[PDB]
Amino acid sequence: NMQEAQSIDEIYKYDKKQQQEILAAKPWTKDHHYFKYCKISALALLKMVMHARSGGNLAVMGLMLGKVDGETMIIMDSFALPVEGTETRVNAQAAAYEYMAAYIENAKQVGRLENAIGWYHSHPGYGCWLSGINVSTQMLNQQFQEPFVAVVIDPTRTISAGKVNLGAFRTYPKGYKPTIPLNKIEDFGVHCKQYYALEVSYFKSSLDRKLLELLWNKYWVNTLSSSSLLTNADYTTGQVFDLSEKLEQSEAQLGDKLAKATRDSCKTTIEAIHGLMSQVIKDKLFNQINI
Amino acid sequence: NLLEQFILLAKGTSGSALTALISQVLEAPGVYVFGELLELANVQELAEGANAAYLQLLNLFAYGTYPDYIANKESLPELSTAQQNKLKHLTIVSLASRMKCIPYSVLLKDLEMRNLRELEDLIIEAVYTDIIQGKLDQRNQLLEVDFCIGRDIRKKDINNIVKTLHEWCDGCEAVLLGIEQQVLRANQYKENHNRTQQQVEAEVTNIKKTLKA
Amino acid sequence: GLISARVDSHSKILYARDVDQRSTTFEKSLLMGKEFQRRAKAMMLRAAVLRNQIHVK
Amino acid sequence: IIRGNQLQEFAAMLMPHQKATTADGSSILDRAVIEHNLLSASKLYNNITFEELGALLEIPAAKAEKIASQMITEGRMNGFIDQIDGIVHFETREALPTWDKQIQSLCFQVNNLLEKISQTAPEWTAQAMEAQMA
Amino acid sequence: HIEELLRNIRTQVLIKLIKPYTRIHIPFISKELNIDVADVESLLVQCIL
Amino acid sequence: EHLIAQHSAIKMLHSRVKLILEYVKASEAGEVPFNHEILREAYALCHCLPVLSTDKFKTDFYDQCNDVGLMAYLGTITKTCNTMNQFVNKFNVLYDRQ
Amino acid sequence: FSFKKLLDQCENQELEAPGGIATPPVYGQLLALYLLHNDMNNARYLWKRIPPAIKSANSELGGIWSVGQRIWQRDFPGIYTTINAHQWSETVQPIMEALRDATRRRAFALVSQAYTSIIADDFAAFVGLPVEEAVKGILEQGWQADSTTRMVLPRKPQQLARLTDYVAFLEN
Repeated sequence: NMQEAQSIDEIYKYDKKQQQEILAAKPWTKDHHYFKYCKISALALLKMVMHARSGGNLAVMGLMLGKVDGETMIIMDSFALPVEGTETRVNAQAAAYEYMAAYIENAKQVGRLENAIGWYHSHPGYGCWLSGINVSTQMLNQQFQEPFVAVVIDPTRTISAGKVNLGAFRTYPKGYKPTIPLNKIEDFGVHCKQYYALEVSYFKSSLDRKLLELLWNKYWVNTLSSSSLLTNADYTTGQVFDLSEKLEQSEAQLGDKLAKATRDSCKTTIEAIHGLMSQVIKDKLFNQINI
Repeated sequence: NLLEQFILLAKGTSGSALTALISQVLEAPGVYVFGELLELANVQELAEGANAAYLQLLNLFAYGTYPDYIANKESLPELSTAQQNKLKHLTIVSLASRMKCIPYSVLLKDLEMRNLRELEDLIIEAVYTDIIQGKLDQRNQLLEVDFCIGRDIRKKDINNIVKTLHEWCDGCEAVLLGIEQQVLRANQYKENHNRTQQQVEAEVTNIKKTLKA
Repeated sequence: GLISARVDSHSKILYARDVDQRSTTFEKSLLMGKEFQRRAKAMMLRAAVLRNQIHVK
Repeated sequence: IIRGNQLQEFAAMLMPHQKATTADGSSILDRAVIEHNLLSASKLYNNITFEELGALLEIPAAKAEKIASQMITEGRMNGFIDQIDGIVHFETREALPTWDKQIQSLCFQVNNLLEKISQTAPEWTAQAMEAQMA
Repeated sequence: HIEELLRNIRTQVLIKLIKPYTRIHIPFISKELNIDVADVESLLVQCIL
Repeated sequence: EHLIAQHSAIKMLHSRVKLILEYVKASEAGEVPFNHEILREAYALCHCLPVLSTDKFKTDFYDQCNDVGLMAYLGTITKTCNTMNQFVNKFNVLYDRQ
Repeated sequence: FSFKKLLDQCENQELEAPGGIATPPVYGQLLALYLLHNDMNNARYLWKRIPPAIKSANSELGGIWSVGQRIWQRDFPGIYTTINAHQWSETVQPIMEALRDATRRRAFALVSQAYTSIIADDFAAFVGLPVEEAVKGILEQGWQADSTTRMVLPRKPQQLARLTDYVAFLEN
């Protein structure tokens, strides 16, 4: 069951005509919040993470390759740049651009049919947000290269907490505003009203899943007995709290959001039913032997 | 490896020297399993003669417990205090092997102790030698053990362990079969729902095509 | 409901009773589910009767 | 649970200043040994009564409760103290994490036994594994 | 201002002593606080309120 | 996806158990030399199967099961509400105008 | 267990009839069985359904309705005195003994559930038996008694398939 292109690998197709039609029509010119979804390949995340950690506490960055399907940015590769940078400020003077177009020209022959879809930057341990000059960077990147998104990575937070600190951001055009609050400015920038985040999800290939499932498990009291359904109790409480506001906004709209709210609630209920199933299978495995 | 050293020194010893070595072994701290010493040929050969009481003592300390000794005090020779201590520790191990929550009354009756303080001191002394990892409870009078070292095994309980392992394997197989059946049912249900959706979509597209006449 | 207390009028003692969150939430959730099921049962029948257009003459 | 009837050797080799009392009815060595004994009892116990605690720490009675109260509110040992029943709670487990730790122990025992048996007779284990995987 | 004083010190003592316990006798508080049981109740009710 | 990871783990755990049982059987049959050290650890492992059969653990497990069941109820109802709203919206234009 | 099928067959025989009236034994058995199952509303409606002629012909139905009214008023000594006041036929004999011991068991359960301290005389009236043997008996089952004051203090007495069905239903 590998020769056929399943629903998992169907995203690995680069249709030149469809992308050309999308880039010619330009539906994003009218709707400012046109893009919402950001799908990212696994290996891009891997290369990004290893490049961020290889530089240590020095900021590193690169250009990513991908396409756009409707309102979803599908990124299929990451790439490193030969730049010199400090903890907070970088230049990318000439070496990056001497290894940017040359890399594209080289990749045109190996089989890489993708083009520039955005850039990722590593912020070492000071949040996932668009800086005061990075917002202008995405300003002039989007003003002429409309299919585009800025990716921000925190290496220190990911390496310490254990969760991927990834953020996909796009900015509003100058003039589109819709005194600063004290809760949306610490997790964002001082120009938080000038940019918004996009939902981020990842995809992989069928052979990737097959290799992962046979790589190494052990994980008997590491996964099969790990206080499941309980470790993310704070996550579930936060989710069940914000579904209240989601449903109340949906009801106000009724007096569409409701499908999104139902999907959001279904995700949590399915996750915790999976936790219950794991607990039940553990009970049937260990407790009920040798009565 | 105190037991290995003792059995090495006991290779050629026989007679009263053998009994003296046995008495030394039975009082040495840190030795709590008398496995390899008993299987030695000379120890079994001491069955004949007037020294069989020592062999019975070794058999009692290998598989038996304190009540067996106190019930057969008349024939077995007297022993030093450390040897009573080792027997009491082994009895605690045997009691914890069966049930993992030892009531205080059962332990007190079996070990023939007077007050709670002496029993608690004895049990903490047993714990201090890393034999078992347990918690003492005073409110409910229930010792809670977690890990206990296995004692000697005769050539009769192998059937029991084989039976238990076979039962565990059968349980694992049944669980795997149930998992397979459940995942198959889920897959077929999803497929059936998808086919139903496809059929209704085909019908609506057909009627839409027909309407434009 | 201003004072959450009970009166034991034999020894004349005013006891304070604290509510258990689990039992209250379970009971109210079950009651709401039953009411919703009854409401659905009624309204789907109403949908049928509106479909058949039944009225007095 | 080191006791006071085998600690005279340490007290013998003590400088006059290091041994001089704090004028609280007990020596500083008696302070240290009692505090260590109380901390040690806080591990291999779950909940104990004052009458029983008045044997590990010697002590008349309520002074053990005073020492236990002093131990808490200083970031040293966990657990609350009852006074109506005269029973002190050190720390209790909540069932399910104990189940996870038992899974820990059992599966590590299985893995260690497998490693030992593979290292004991490599030929037989190899034969059995290659027959099973067929 | 000695009535405002001699009061914060006793409240601080009560707060420090009440941290580890979970249920105690009022006379036990009375013994260490060096005041009658009624005043102990008054201090406790004021602190709770 | 949630089930196959459990299935593979249980499969190879059962394979380990089968290997241990096979060695015990072989030692009983005398094919391998009789070792008096592995059998004791195996006996302890055998004695350590019935983990935590106390009543407190059973009560906690049943509490967890009931909590998750009511969670599933609250979440099945919100989806049948979505289906109900969809049906009402569909019906409000075909058989009865406005 | 035979009472359930007896009720089923008697109800079927009552439902189909040349004129809606069955034999008087059928009425007696049906009413007695309704009383046995503690279903008073159906028994009363059946009694009101009986034509006047057949109910006036036999006093058996009158007596069984009298004990039915006694059950209705929940007067337990009335139950124990009415059930043994008339001589009954064979067709209704082997069901009223079951009624009597079922009501005795129900009274014992009610006393064990509701009452915490009950005078021995009232408890004996509820049971319907002399005080002495009831006192010794409740001594054996484990109810502490009290002499002098003469008081009784009774003491009060597969999954984964469903889960995968639920997850399949919710995943849509």
